[PDB]
Amino acid sequence: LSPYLQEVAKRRTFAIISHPDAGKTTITEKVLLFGQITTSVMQFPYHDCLVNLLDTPGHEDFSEDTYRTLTAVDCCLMVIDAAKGVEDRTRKLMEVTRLRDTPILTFMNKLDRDIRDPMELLDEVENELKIGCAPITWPIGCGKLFKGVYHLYKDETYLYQSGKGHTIQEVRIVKGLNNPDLDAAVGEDLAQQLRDELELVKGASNEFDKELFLAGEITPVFFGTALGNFGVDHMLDGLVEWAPAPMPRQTDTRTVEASEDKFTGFVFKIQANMDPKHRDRVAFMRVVSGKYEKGMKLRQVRTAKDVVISDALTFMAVEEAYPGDILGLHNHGTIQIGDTFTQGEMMKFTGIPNFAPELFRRIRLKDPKQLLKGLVQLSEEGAVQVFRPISNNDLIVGAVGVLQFDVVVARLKSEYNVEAVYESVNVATARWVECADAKKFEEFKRKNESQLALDGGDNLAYIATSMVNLRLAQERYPDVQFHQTREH
Ligand SMILES: Nc1nc2c(ncn2[C@@H]2O[C@H](COP(=O)(O)OP(=O)(O)O)[C@@H](O)[C@H]2O)c(=O)[nH]1
Repeated sequence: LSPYLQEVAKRRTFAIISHPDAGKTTITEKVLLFGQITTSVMQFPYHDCLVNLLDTPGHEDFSEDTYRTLTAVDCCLMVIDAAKGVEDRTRKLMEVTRLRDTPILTFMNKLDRDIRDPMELLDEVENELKIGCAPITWPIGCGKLFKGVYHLYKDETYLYQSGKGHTIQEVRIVKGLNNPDLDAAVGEDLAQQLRDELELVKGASNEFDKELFLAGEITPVFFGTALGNFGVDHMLDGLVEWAPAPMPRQTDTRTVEASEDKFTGFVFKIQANMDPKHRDRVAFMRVVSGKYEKGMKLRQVRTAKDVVISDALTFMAVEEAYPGDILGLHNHGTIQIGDTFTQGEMMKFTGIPNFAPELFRRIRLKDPKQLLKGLVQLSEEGAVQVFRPISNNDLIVGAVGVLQFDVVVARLKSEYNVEAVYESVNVATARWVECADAKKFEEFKRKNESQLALDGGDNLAYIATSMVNLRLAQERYPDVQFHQTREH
């Protein structure tokens, strides 16, 4: 209990992972009224804690930076549409999460409307996402018949009042599971069905365990409706109680704890499109340790220069930050994704990655050609990834979300003189390739040369025609490693 450590102990940093249309926007909004650009990251008080919520843009905004945002959090909330179950992007974002086995909290949403069998929703999570479920609450009816939820550990029933949503409902609680007031509130039909279903839950599901939760191996499961603002506070109570305070982060040199003074942090995201009053392209940095104050002098390790940061975007609940918080650095071409910042100590954080792009095309000028110089530089920042096959001169751009393609053409025109045009190519993914046996490694290069390419950072990567072709290369050259991810 020493003022600075007090501020570290009470912070909780998380982001939502969800499929588009599942309810991130609705539940984020409701989360904020329980706490009483800025949308990027929002800090609010809840109970005795200070909670940092990072946006994970999933619509037209979707990009590789959405994935990288998850590297900068210590906890995620998986929001599932309880009518649709586990969807594609749900699976993709959990995938990203397994890089650090980040703890997950689950919120089954849209209980206003009819849903899939809740026991099946649990099943779906376990068999598809490889994580145990632990129901904390359990729904009592659904649709027009949604009456509320039951807490398995507090032995009580929260009662749902329809048509609230834009306020915080009155909390109404019946205490016994076997209290006849539960039957009077909900009907004996749904009260008996609760009791029978809890029996199946005990027989086929898992008790909550804080240890496994922190190891990324179970998740508490909450049921509610974000539109009607019910059960969101139930999930925030788990968040506060169970999610970690600012966790450590690994470096090339050592493990950095948040309990250290000395400011320390890394950049995980750079805003696409420069608007504000200039080209700020705000670089978002996660504070790993120490306190940022306004006039402070930091070390940009990449360039080995001292930078005074007088203006720094802050997302308060004035102009300070503690570990767990996010900072927006003003950037005019000097910051890059993965840039570490300290107060002199020269080391590099080692979590911030480059994911296998999910979308590809060939870039090309309608002539002639410093287009290469421009893609390599955009690649050094966050903008995109480029691939230069060994056997030819083509340039292949690799994005995660379509938006990135448009951004490259614009920035190529403005910051470099080039006018660039896209062309379809046959590429389904890439994998960075690696082999400690020089003899087997060169035999692999020789026999697969037509599918091999170089990064904008000179890392060798197999460019796969289809996933079937990737599985073939993998199984025929088992001594070679195919990585879906690499350090940026
Ligand atoms: N009935 C019902 N509809 C919801 C609920 N939450 C969100 N919606 C609706 O589902 C749609 C998607 O919501 P949205 O928050 O934009 O999902 P997002 O894409 O993850 O941000 C919208 O038309 C919402 O009105 C829910 O609690 N119950």
